[PDB]
Amino acid sequence: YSGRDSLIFLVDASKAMFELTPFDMSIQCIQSVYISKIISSDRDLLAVVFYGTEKDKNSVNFKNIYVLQELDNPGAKRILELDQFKGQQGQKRFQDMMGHGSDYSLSEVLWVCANLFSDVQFKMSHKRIMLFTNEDNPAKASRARTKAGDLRDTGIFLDLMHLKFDISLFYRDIISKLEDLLRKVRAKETRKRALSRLKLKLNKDIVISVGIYNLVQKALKPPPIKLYRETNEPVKTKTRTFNTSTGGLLLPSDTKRSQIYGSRQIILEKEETEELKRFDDPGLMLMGFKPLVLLKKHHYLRPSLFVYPEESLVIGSSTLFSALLIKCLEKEVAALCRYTPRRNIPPYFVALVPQEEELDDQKIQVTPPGFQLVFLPFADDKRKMPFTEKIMATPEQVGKMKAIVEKLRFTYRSDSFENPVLQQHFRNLEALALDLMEPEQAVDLTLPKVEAMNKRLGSLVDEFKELVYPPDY
Amino acid sequence: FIVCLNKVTKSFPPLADRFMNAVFFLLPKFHGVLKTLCLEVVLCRVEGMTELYFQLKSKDFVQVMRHRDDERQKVCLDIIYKMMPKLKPVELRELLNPVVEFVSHPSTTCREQMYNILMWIHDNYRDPESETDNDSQEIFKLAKDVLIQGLIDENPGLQLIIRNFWSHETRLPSNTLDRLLALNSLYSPKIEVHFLSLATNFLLEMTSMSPDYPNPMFEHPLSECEFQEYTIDSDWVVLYRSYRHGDLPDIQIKHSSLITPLQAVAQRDPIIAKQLFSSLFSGILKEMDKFKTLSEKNNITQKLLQDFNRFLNTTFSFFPPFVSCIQDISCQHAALLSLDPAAVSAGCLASLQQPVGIRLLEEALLRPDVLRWVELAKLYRSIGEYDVLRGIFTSEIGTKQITQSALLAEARSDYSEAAKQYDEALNKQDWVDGEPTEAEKDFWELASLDCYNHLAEWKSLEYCSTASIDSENPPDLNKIWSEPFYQETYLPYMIRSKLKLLLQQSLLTFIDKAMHGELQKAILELHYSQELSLLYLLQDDVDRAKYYIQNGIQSFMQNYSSIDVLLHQSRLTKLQSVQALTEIQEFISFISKQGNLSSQVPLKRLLNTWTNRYPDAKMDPMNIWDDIITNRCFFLSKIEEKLDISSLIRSCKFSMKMKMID
Amino acid sequence: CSLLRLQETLSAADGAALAGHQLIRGLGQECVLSSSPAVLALQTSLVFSRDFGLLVFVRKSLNSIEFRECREEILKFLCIFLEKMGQKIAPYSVEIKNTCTSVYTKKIPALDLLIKLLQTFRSSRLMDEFK
DNA sequence: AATAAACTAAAAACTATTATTATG
DNA sequence: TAATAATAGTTTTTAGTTTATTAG
Repeated sequence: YSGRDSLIFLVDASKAMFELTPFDMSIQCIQSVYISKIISSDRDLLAVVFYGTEKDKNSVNFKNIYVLQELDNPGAKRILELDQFKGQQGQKRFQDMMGHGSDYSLSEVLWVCANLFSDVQFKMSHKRIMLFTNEDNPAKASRARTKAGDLRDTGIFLDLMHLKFDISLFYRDIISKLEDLLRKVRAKETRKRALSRLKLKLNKDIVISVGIYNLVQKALKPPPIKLYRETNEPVKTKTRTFNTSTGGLLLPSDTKRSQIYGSRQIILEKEETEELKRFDDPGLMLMGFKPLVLLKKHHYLRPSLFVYPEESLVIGSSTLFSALLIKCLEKEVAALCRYTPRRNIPPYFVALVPQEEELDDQKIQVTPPGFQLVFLPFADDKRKMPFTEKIMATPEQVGKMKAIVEKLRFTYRSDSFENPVLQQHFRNLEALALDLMEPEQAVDLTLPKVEAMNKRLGSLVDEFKELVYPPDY
Repeated sequence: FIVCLNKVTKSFPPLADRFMNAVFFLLPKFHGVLKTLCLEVVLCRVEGMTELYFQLKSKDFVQVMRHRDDERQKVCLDIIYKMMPKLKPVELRELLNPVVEFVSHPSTTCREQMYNILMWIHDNYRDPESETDNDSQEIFKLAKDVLIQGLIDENPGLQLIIRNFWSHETRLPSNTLDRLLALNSLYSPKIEVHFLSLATNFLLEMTSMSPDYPNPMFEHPLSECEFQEYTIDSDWVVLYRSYRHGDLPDIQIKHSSLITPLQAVAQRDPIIAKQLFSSLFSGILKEMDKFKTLSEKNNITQKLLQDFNRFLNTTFSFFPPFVSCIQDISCQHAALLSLDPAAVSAGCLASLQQPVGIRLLEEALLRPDVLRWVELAKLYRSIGEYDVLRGIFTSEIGTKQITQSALLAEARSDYSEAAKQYDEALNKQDWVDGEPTEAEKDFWELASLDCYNHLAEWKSLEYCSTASIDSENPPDLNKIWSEPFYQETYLPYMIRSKLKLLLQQSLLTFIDKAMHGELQKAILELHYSQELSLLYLLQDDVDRAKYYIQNGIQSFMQNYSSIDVLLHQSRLTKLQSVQALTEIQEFISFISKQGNLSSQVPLKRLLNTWTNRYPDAKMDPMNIWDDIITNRCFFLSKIEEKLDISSLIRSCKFSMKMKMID
Repeated sequence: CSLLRLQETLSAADGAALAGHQLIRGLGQECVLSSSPAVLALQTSLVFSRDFGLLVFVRKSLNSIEFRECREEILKFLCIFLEKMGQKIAPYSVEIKNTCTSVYTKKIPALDLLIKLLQTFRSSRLMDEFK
């Protein structure tokens, strides 16, 4: 989906930033937001265009407006522009070259904002404007309120907090908690493109699209491009199956794919090579229903994803899936599907465990109404060790470890942990922009936390040792 | 949405009064025909925008003007037309500055619309009464000039209504006298070719009010018979005289019946146009001769002399008919005999109308006088009145001897020792005349240059170009040196010197400075295009040389058409440029046959050809000797090399020397 | 002339993105202007085919998205010269093919340049077939 | 004295265009 | 005997092919 929220930094200079002075904290807010945006989305554009200025620095050059980093993909440019002014000395030098609080017409700055939002040429789902003031800064406002309402009609959102929820009295009508904006949000990729929906062969006469969009799945380090070691510019990396016995690059008419099986390399053709990958057709070929009791769940270990419908290709996606998930309550089975994302794919036996919508009070689409992919394993990959079940539970031991650990009851917030590599290197990119150290470390909480406080909660496994040797080493 | 909105705004303008923000939030987002529909909506409800010039600030009216669409551009012009009554004059000429470049476009409809804009401005906003700031005066100058160029619309109706607009007593005051005065102040620096024609048109169309001009001049036919309109076959001309015809000669034709064909031939034939203009102007002078105050007369003559300056100053082709008309008009009138001798000299020289200005200056002398004398001497040298020139430099103003001994050298044509005398004493200013006129000083400089151009001393040609001149300018010259007028005179010699030195670099510097400013390039191609052709044919960028040679052929043809042929010396000098033009053109055309280009069969048989077709200097001036020598050497050096041998080339050098001798 | 100096100004303009936009605008204007068969226009377009090198190297020939539209425009003008008003095919074809190979080296108008070269091989066989 | 593999290896995304058959 | 129509096309995140030592 093309379309995002375009945000501009329209910050007032009415010395409502200069009373810590609100300027420094506002600049920290905007820099943290830009740090989030550079590591999250370049599709969203950031405009460092402040008003209330002693200068008329803007496109139409209206009263008390300054442009620093207009609407653009986030980057270190705005980071350094705000970094040179974030400090109190930065604030005073800022007030020197930019200006102090001055008079102007709010219609002027709102017109400039309208020009900025109408000059970008991106299909943009939403538009937002942020603004900071210590208190309500205020004809001068009636035209301003009219223009702000019109911009709101154009999909532009207005954001303002008074840094005195106490004193914005003259701005209550004008207006349409920044600790979250202090980089609480950070490093979340925004892509909305993914594979075409697969065709569920639920039966032999009607097939229904299923929405499998890998758009908000795992995100990691940016693309490492083989830049030149001297000037930091990429290389083309001319690579292919090339020849030394005959020289040059082998042509497709001269390349044959084989399989070294038994005692020989079974030479086949490329056509057979890549057409062998298919057993049938693309889509979710449904065999039937498999009771959830027959899941190994010690082999449901690979990267698993969700199975959602898609009411875009067939009318009956939403209809039949709504009925199916309505009747999933009385079923202990899963939609036994074979999975081919495209043509020439080996279908995988998939059990569709019903994961219906968790519509909360606000109906947040947590676990959206559909199914979750249950792994039906095979016989080639698991690190199996020989089983040993001569050991059962003993009441003393079970009670002792229960009292040791039962206090620590978590809730398993699925996104609670932070990926080490991803956030690590993203904030490291932040530091590279800042030209500084390794900023901070990300980890999948892999350092245990209970072991330092299990005895604080009354651990008994440490207290009760089954052997003079560490009972479980 | 926007499509149906542009569809309904014409269907109902008031409905557009709820979506100004919609279009303004989308106009710098709408760029296809969406932009066109936005223009439609804006135009239909421009009154809906009290202030929308700030849209132009934000929506980039200029970039829309870059787009090519009579639709888009024209409706933008119409929007301005709606809002230029409310437009601020500063914003008005701000918007004018990108507009003026659009004149003369093949659209002729958006072109017509912007010409309506220009006339509207000159009527009520750029009008001569709203001239309170340099803003307004610049706007009015631009508008008057572009409407002057609108008098000549290929649309006869458009230029006709433009003529009506002008001739209107507001634009052009009704009285023939003050109409004439406005015409004298209305000339455009580019219309002197047809300025006289259009002025005659306006003057004669005023006579329409004369309630006898449409009447017959005769009512008493000597031979009276039936007079009915006569017919004529016109198989693939429109009548201007109906031919009320019969057995006997009528004389009861209308004054109009003659004047209208007369006006048409005047506006079509430039030479008869200027003759008629001079005659009518003189008759107007007799009209003021009745009882009019001489104070007004001398004021008119003063402003007319100023107008003549603004003509000669702002002209660069120096239209030989227009120049001659101005010269004679000055001739017949003492208060008009007050011309700058230098100005009339330059006009004659650029128009090849030397003798007309010679007669004018003769009347001026027999009427400063020293400047008049020196200008007459300059033109006498240019033509060759070296006898009267001897008389003048021995009696009138010539008290020196280096000038006179160099005069003997030039009459003996051995310019060598003439330039020796001059470069000997040209930097020193003390003389028997005390300080000789700076005209005589740059005359000595030009004589040294004419020597070192006459001789093959191109190295000393550049040397006397640079240093041997009086130290009134740095040695080398470029566009930053055109401001001194003597340097302008030297420019043909400058190209000659540099081109021959390369044939043996400030030249290319001045060439690019000549493209920098199309006036420079236009003058160079008018007067030195063949030199450019020879240069860039030697510079091996021969496509540019071919470009220059075709432009030079056209310039030669047009100049010879414009420059009077009855001045047989002027026509002969014009046709002396034939040799180099044909050289470059035919060598480029024939160079496709490159087989006989380095071999010796274009050498053994065609080297003696170097020095076979050589004239005598009496019928071929020896500057044209240098011309044709360069031409033939270029021919038979380029055709003998770069795909009998050496002794033959030396023999041809030697024979070229004897022909120089003869 | 007006065409030569205006195109030179457009090339000299080559922000880089805005420079590309104004270059494509001016080139579309000249394309809808260059529909003239006069030999003078043919000669001026010829002599400015030499300045095409600077035109495309201020375009950087880089397939850059800020000058990818200029590539479209120059190829559309080449399509204007695809028909035989470019009577003088000899003096430029070799440097033209070398330059266009450079432009493709350092999208769709690259294929358009290939089509131009194929047309030259159909018309300007002599010097092009050697290289 | 040879078993151990998470160091990436590829494909739809609505962009949008042409191309219709616009005419006897 | 002369407009509107579809390959027209993309900022393709997993084909599931590299990191990982007791076999002698």
